Amino acid sequence: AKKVKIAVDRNPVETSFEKWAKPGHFSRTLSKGPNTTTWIWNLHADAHDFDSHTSDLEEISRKVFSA
Amino acid sequence: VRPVWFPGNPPPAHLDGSLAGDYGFDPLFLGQEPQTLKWYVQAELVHGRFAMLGAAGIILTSIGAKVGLGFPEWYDAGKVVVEKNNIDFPTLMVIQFYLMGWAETKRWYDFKNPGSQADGSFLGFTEEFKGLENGYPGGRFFDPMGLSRGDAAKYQEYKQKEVKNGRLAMIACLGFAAQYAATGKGPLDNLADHLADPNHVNFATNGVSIPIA
Amino acid sequence: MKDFTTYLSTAPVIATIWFTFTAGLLIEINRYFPDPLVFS
Amino acid sequence: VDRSKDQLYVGASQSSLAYLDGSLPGDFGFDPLGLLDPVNSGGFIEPKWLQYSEVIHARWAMLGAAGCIAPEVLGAAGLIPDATNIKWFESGVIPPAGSYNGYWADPYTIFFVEIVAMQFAELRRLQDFRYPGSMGQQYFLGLEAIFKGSGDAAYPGGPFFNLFNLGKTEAAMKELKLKEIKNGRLAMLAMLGYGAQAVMTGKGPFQNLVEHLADPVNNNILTNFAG
Amino acid sequence: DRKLWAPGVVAPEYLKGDLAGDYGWDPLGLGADPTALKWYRQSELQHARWAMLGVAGVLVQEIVKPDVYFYEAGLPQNLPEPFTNINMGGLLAWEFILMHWVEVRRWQDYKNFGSVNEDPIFKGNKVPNPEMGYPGGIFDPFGFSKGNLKELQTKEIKNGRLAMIAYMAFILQAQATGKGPLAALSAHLSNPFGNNILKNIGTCTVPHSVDVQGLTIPLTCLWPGSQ
Amino acid sequence: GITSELQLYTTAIGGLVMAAAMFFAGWFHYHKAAPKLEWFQNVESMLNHHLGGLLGLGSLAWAGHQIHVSLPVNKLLDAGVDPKEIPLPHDLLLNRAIMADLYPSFAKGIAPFFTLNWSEYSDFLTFKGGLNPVTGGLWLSDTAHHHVAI
Ligand code: CLA
Ligand code: CLA
Ligand code: CLA
Ligand code: CLA
Ligand code: CLA
Ligand SMILES: CC(/C=C/C=C(C)/C=C/[C@@]12O[C@]1(C)C[C@@H](O)CC2(C)C)=C\C=C\C=C(C)\C=C\C=C(C)\C=C\[C@@]12O[C@]1(C)C[C@@H](O)CC2(C)C
Ligand SMILES: CC1=C[C@H](O)CC(C)(C)[C@H]1/C=C/C(C)=C/C=C/C(C)=C/C=C/C=C(C)/C=C/C=C(C)/C=C/C1=C(C)C[C@H](O)CC1(C)C
Repeated sequence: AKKVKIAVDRNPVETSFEKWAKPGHFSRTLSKGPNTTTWIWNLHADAHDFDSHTSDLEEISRKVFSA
Repeated sequence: VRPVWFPGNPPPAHLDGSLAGDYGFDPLFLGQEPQTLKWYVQAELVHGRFAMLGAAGIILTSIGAKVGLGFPEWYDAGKVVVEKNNIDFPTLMVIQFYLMGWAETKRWYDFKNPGSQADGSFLGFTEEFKGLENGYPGGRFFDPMGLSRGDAAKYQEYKQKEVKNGRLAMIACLGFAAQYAATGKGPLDNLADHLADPNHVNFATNGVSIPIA
Repeated sequence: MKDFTTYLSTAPVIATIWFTFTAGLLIEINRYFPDPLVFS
Repeated sequence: VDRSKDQLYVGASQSSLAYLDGSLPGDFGFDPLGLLDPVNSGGFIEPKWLQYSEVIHARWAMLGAAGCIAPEVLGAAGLIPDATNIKWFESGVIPPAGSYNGYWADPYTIFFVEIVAMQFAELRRLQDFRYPGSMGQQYFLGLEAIFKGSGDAAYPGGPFFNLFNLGKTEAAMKELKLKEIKNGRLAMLAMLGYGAQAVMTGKGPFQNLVEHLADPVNNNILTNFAG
Repeated sequence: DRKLWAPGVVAPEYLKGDLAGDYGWDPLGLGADPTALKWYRQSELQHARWAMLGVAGVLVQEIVKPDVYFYEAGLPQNLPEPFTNINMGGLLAWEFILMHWVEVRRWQDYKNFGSVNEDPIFKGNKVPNPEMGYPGGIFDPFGFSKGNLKELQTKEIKNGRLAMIAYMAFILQAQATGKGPLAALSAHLSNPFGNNILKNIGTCTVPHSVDVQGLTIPLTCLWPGSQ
Repeated sequence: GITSELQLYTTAIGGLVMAAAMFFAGWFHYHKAAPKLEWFQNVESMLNHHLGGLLGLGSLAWAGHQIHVSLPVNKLLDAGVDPKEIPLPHDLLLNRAIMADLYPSFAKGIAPFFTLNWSEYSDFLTFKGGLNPVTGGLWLSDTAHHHVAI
């Protein structure tokens, strides 16, 4: 039987403003930048759709917890 | 290896110790970009040199008031000067920005284009406005005694003294404003009161700084 | 710092600052020159 | 928990014995919530910080346990004037519970000295944990020669923190660390006792002991629920 | 192989017995810097030698003039008959001028050893100055230094360190009891149990200030004693 | 039981301190110590803590505030006492005599709770129902017993 215990990863994501200056970084489709105004709306509609940005359940859970 | 503001913490990469008063203190990384740092270095020196003049002027006149030579308090001097001497406040204010505007603008465009003020356009003067380093004009007008034109090692020592005394004066001026707001008295009235009873007359008992007390 | 100042140059942030400034200017003009209906 | 000395205390579990190998002082195998497991540890829940924190609590508690009862005992013996014979919670730490006027300054003047003094003492101690040996490098009026540490944050040692260089041998030092931790854990529980008894009774720790001895059956926690 | 300040301790690597009275005692490591050790050795000699004059002055003066309290001997009204009520400002003028000269002469010797050995007016007069802090020559007219100098230096520092502690005992005893060192000793002998530190430590007999020919001089005890 | 702007002001400051703590926790638990997937999947442990801890202790703690602060203050307010003449909440906490005046059962301390003489607390743990005729709201002694039971 798995023991219930605390388990974390140390320093998984570096704290940096680099991605603040790269709109759409979170998605493979949008990270390349706009060509039409539809990109702008798509940036906001997909911002919190965490599971559409990755398939790793651990990565999704961490985003949910901090959100 | 050099001493830093927070012993044990390595200094940031962009503070390499060449500048005077470099103690690796920039926790918000405000001067990370080299071009921004040059502008901030001059801003610190202009602030420090104005604060040193202000601290010495406030201290001297406060002494005169304390020993009863008739000087006003620094927070009352402005009103006393204009009324006593019949000076139009707006006229004095306009003259100040003419003279400061001329000196500041020339300083501004030497930062943007070093040595540009030494071409002779201003009354034919050339060398006195060339400048030596960022924030250190030098020359016969700004350094008449040529203390920057003698021993190089001595000159570097004076730079360390200037910025450190400048930072201390900036803190002192902040103290004058905070102490006047808290106590309503002059700087040397505060000093005299503290010396009379140090344990019971200090910021912890002024009724303002520690509201919960 | 370069990246942070780049973030402050994005469209929503610039729009926020510019409209805050433009609104402040219009509000302050009406504070000192109240009820303007015509030019005199 | 099993008091006294034992190979393992009551709460010891087969799970805790995987990482509690007895190397650390006071390792009696008691970690039912598994807070010292090294696997996937982080933050402040890690072996080094938790062991460092226990010693720090132990040392402050030992000063507190002796200091919170000393004025009452010496006051009873007449060695100090009755004016300074005061309960630990009426010295001014909790003004609503009572305060002592007679210090050379008001407690807020004294508190500012405490902040500045403790900031220096505490932040320098922190830097030796974060950067071992870093407090022996930068100039500190020549005192940096005694702040080198030893690589173990909880036991800096050196010419001052180990003034008489006790525990010269490994076996001797290991024995002393056990004695420090067991007295520290006893002191930590004593401080908790002082706090609960003050709330329950409103009297000092020494009065509680005197009254319990006078009539143990009629003076105890069970009879202190009522009034 | 010399005896150290405590048993089982290890002398610092920079204390090898070269200096007189070396017990390898430096808990704070202030002498680890070789330049600082030389300066601190000079100040130790100054404290040692001034303290010995202080103890001799207090003891001899108390015997010769028991009616005069050494703690208050500095007030002008208490000065001997020729100097009674002398202008304290004029008196300070002599001391400032004369001490500034001899202290700067001694100071320049530390800065550049052997550079101020010669009389500045009458050329040809010189002091051997074998070691810093030990001028000799005119300062050693009886020629005792022409012998076991190292032993004498040990005796000088040992008696000097004892006198430093002795004098501060006089100061604290004066503040607590208001009596001179010999008067305090007599009081203890008469009533050893009713007159000791256990009762006097809570009292500070020094006023908050005194008036000296129109100038108010603040005074303080060394602890927050009850005025 | 809040009676002064000072009490409101202090709560606002504490809210900002909590707000900063929440934002720190979010940064800390994403960038510094991020839980692993197995941590999230302890649904049994999460329910135990959210039932007994979040809801159970939260209700017990709030019942503690009601018994020691809300009830005494609202009892005096509904009696016409001026808000500034009502004892401050910490005075009620530290002076059992003042509480015993309002609720005599407080003269017996916590002994009735530990001896199972729970009927002693009927003066502040009630089952009135209906509404307080002065304020038009629920009896606060009923809500306090509600939160104890919850
Ligand atoms: C939803 C809330 C939540 C949850 C589920 C967690 C969960 C976790 N946190 Mg996080 N954390 C939170 C909020 C939360 N945190 C907040 C708001 C902060 C900011 C203050 C932090 C700051 C923080 C740090 C700095 C650390 C964690 C750590 C942890 C881990 C171990 C926690 C532990 O040992 O607790 C058991 C509890 C304790 C050891 C004692 C806590 C004592 C507190 C301060 C006082 C009592 C609080 C109580 C609820 C209310 C008292 C009221 C009254 C009586 C005064 C775990 C993954 C640790 C980690 O990453 O481990 C790997 C770690 O280092 N958290
Ligand atoms: C960390 C633990 C701790 C803390 C925070 C306190 C706090 C307090 N204690 Mg307690 N105490 C403690 C431990 C502690 N105690 C212990 C372990 C004991 C047993 C030994 C006692 C025994 C005790 C007694 C008997 C009394 C107190 C009292 C006090 C109060 C006044 C403190 C005071 O006047 O200091 C005064 C300051 C100092 C002692 C430090 C001196 C600082 C100067 C600047 C140093 C100068 C150094 C210089 C080189 C001279 C050296 C000379 C020397 C070589 C001869 C205060 C609430 C008093 C009280 O309750 O009064 C109502 C009181 O009477 N405590
Ligand atoms: C932890 C030690 C401690 C602390 C913090 C205090 C704190 C205080 N004492 Mg107390 N006191 C203590 C121990 C302590 N005392 C002891 C052991 C004795 C017996 C010698 C006394 C005797 C005493 C008296 C008679 C008076 C005070 C008073 C005071 C107040 C300071 C003013 C004063 O006159 O101090 C004087 C006290 C001292 C300088 C004692 C210093 C003790 C040091 C810090 C600890 C180490 C001592 C060491 C073991 C040697 C002891 C003597 C030796 C012969 C055995 C203050 C509340 C005064 C007060 O306000 O009374 C109402 C006061 O009148 N104390
Ligand atoms: C200053 C500290 C800091 C920095 C530099 C970063 C940096 C980063 N974070 Mg981290 N983070 C921080 C604090 C920080 N974080 C905090 C405080 C939290 C807790 C909430 C988190 C939680 C967190 C998560 C969960 C994630 C990141 C991620 C990221 C990356 C992308 C960030 C981005 O695009 O932001 C730009 C985004 C914004 C400016 C939106 C801000 C939203 C906040 C909550 C404020 C909204 C308030 C507003 C009033 C809402 C209503 C609006 C209405 C009035 C119109 C980047 C490496 C993402 C990543 O991909 O990491 C690898 C990611 O998934 N961070
Ligand atoms: C969570 C809810 C809660 C809380 C916090 C309290 C709290 C309190 N109640 Mg209340 N009460 C509650 C729920 C609660 N009650 C409920 C549900 C009921 C209905 C059954 C009652 C019924 C009730 C009655 C009838 C009475 C109280 C009383 C009290 C007070 C004294 C309790 C006592 O004797 O403790 C005994 C001891 C403890 C609780 C242990 C204290 C442990 C301390 C904090 C340890 C500190 C240790 C630490 C190391 C110290 C460091 C010090 C530092 C400076 C160094 C106290 C303010 C009594 C009172 O006087 O009220 C005014 C009282 O008569 N309560
Ligand atoms: C100079 C001195 C006294 C001088 C007294 C004089 C002139 C007195 C003159 C008069 O009295 C007369 C004759 C007659 C009176 O009518 C008038 C006056 C004017 C009053 C005392 C020094 C007294 C000096 C003392 C007590 C110094 C003690 C220092 C100690 C213990 C240091 C210890 C350590 O530093 C080490 C060595 C190593 C580190 O690692 C660890 C620590 C612990 C820090
Ligand atoms: C182990 C384990 C295991 C598993 O895994 C889990 C678990 C179970 C959770 C765990 C457990 C834990 C515990 C039990 C803990 C405890 C603690 C404590 C009690 C502390 C104290 C602690 C305590 C402390 C610090 C204290 C301190 C104190 C002090 C300083 C004091 C001081 C003072 C004095 C002198 C006097 C005056 O007049 C006042 C004052 C100022 C007040």
